[PDB]
Amino acid sequence: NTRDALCKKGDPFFVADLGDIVRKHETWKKCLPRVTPFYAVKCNDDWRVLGTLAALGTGFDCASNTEIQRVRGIGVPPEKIIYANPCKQISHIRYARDSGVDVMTFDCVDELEKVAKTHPKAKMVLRISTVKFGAKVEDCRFILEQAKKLNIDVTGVSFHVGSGSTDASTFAQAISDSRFVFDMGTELGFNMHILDIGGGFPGTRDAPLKFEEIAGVINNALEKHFPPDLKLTIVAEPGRYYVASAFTLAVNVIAKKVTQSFMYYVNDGVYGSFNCILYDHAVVRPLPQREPEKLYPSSVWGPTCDGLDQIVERYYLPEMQVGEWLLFEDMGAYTVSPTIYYVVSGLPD
Amino acid sequence: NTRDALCKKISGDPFFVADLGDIVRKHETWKKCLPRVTPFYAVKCNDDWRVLGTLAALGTGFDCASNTEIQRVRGIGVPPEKIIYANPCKQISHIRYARDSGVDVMTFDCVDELEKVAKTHPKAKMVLRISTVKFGAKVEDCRFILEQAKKLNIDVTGVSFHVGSGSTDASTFAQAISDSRFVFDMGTELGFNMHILDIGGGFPGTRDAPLKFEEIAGVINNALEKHFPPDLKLTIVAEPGRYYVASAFTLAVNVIAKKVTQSFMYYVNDGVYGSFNCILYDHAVVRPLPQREPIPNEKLYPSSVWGPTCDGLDQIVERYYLPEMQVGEWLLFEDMGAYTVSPTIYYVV
Ligand SMILES: CN[C@@H]1[C@@H](O)[C@@H](O[C@@H]2[C@@H](O)[C@H](O[C@H]3O[C@H]([C@H](C)O)[C@@H](O)[C@H](O)[C@H]3N)[C@@H](N)C[C@H]2N)OC[C@]1(C)O
Ligand SMILES: CN[C@@H]1[C@@H](O)[C@@H](O[C@@H]2[C@@H](O)[C@H](O[C@H]3O[C@H]([C@H](C)O)[C@@H](O)[C@H](O)[C@H]3N)[C@@H](N)C[C@H]2N)OC[C@]1(C)O
Ligand SMILES: Cc1ncc(COP(=O)(O)O)c(CN[C@H](CCCN)C(=O)O)c1O
Ligand SMILES: Cc1ncc(COP(=O)(O)O)c(CN[C@H](CCCN)C(=O)O)c1O
Repeated sequence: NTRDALCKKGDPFFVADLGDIVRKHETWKKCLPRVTPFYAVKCNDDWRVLGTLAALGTGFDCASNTEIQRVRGIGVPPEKIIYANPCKQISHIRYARDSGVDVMTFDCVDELEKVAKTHPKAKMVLRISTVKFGAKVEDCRFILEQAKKLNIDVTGVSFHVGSGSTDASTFAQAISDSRFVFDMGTELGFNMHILDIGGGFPGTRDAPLKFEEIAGVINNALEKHFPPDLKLTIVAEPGRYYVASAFTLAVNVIAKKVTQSFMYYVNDGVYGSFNCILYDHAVVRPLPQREPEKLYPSSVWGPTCDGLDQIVERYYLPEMQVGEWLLFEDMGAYTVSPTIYYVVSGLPD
Repeated sequence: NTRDALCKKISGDPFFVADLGDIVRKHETWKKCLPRVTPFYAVKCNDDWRVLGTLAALGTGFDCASNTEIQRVRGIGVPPEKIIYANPCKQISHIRYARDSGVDVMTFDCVDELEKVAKTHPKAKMVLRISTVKFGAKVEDCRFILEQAKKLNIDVTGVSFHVGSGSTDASTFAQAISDSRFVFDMGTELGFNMHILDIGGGFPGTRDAPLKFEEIAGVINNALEKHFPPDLKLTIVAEPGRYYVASAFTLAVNVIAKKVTQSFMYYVNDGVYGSFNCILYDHAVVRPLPQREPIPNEKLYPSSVWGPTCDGLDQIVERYYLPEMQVGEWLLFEDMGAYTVSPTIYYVV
């Protein structure tokens, strides 16, 4: 259990439950049997996390030359990597080539020009819109034609809705659109056999739109537009789905201020594990490592002199005391400063 | 010259060109506009080695806010006396490190901190920081705080405050200083040896600031005369951060990808998850600057710059008129030395 790694043992530290990942996978292979997962390394590049996912037979979605170097470092073969970054730096595209990574994405003619000059025989996937990335459908015909003139081996379509979804229809529409563009590619003599549904899948039960109400809507549309076919290969770039809940952060209360409301200061914040409050819209919940009081409105703060380095605003907590620990669960996604300790629960040695 | 030694090694990873001389000039201007105030450089702003060494040689003091910043400053030969542990709420093991390093001046703004101090660093010269939400004791609670410090046998040596850089009006400095006199007297009244006044930081580092440094030094010197007339027993200091380094750093990024629509979008190999974290953390508004001097009646078009990351939030510029650029061409960003720093850094002196 995690619930007692921590309870077994003042710098902040991470407790990572690898077993929670293995469970996330099983649930994936179940709710989306047709979709092969390519883990968005950017979400959490922890070594054990990558190795664990590797062993589970997963693929990796690298978006930079370093992520590729990292994945290739743990023995993962090039074939299992997708350089899913649309606009890539030439020296990088060059690194991918030299590393055996032949699948990359793109969303504009320009990228194709760079590819033609640097990685000609690269299997290219056309990412479509669902602001910064994704070619509009209307411009796809023109793009493909140009890829034709550039002798680019276009092997599929991809998209990404993101995690800010309230409604799963977005997945249905993006997939319908993918068929449309898929046909054009096939129409222009392009060998279209890959469908990338991206990421944005809930890593917690915390969020209203369940993973499973999503897999459902996806499988439906995936049946109405991409019926089974041995030539076809469907993948996704899940990031937070696999690691959000696997990480639990333990911070130590370093200073207090009373006034009846409290103000606690912990040794980690926005300039660290909590950069996710500013970068990823994260809303966290402080959780005492103490057994359950009169509760009072509180606020937690990072150890930094920056008045913006605030972790919690107004959360009811029991009166805490300097030196006592505070926990934050669901801190594995876009958070990794805290050493990392792993735990493998409910699993057959 | 920068404007040209950049226009030397561009003979495509991003790099910093730091003009140390711009720092030496910043100092002279300080010793001139604020002769009575000794500067303690807020290391947090930019901890570059040459920057610290340069400031050291210029006979400046250092405002460290953590155990590492102290270790760093102590590392370049700077003596403990020239350091002020200006972080109000400090982690005990840290307070312990300061002690062991000879750093005896620290700040505080609540009784609590005093308790920690009494148990860990008794003979520490403590500076009470006042309000100008996260830091700064209100004046109304200062009497009570001092009394408690008395009961704790704390050697309270002064007052401090911080208005920050979000100032439109310098009066704030005048009021904070008036308030500092008031609390200064109480300390003296309770038998406390009050002989230090810390005016904090928040002084312009760029010539783009509405509020001039010099209209500020003026208002400060005025109030400093009406409340803290010269006195050999008195010592006045400040914690300037951005003033000394903002304009000394010039960032060079390489355009790695492009897209058209008449408007343009550019992708560079650095952004919010790096040197540009200042757009999210420090309210920075940057200006892209071609490294290809201009030509004529050039046609300029609305553009946008973007970080190399898959994050749609990794946007550097929104809508800025620039000439049509081309992948492989450089883009410059000036005034990027404050709260921005591994793009390799290059130094011009
Ligand atoms: C909506 N957020 C959910 C929520 O259901 C949450 O449950 C926590 C639960 O974990 C806490 O219980 C905690 O107790 C101990 C800790 C040392 O005190 C640990 O074992 C562990 O953190 C947890 N079991 C409980 N005290 C409050 C609920 N909100 O569990 C995780 C979550 C998915 O983020
Ligand atoms: C917006 N920053 C202001 C600004 O006045 C700036 O001067 C720039 C000047 O640096 C630029 O001129 C630039 O010229 C070349 C580049 C090839 O064009 C660069 O190599 C060089 O660093 C720079 N001097 C000029 N194009 C506009 C002015 N506003 O100087 C710094 C500053 C005062 O903070
Ligand atoms: C090509 C691509 N593939 C997978 C994922 C993974 O998303 P998720 O982890 O939700 O499944 C992302 C998410 N990148 C940032 C995330 C913002 C981070 N601060 C976003 O703005 O969605 C992406 O751009
Ligand atoms: C006690 C203390 N003394 C000096 C400085 C230096 O400020 P400046 O460099 O402007 O002079 C700081 C910087 N704190 C954040 C900075 C926010 C960083 N994004 C702020 O709100 O200005 C501080 O907390």
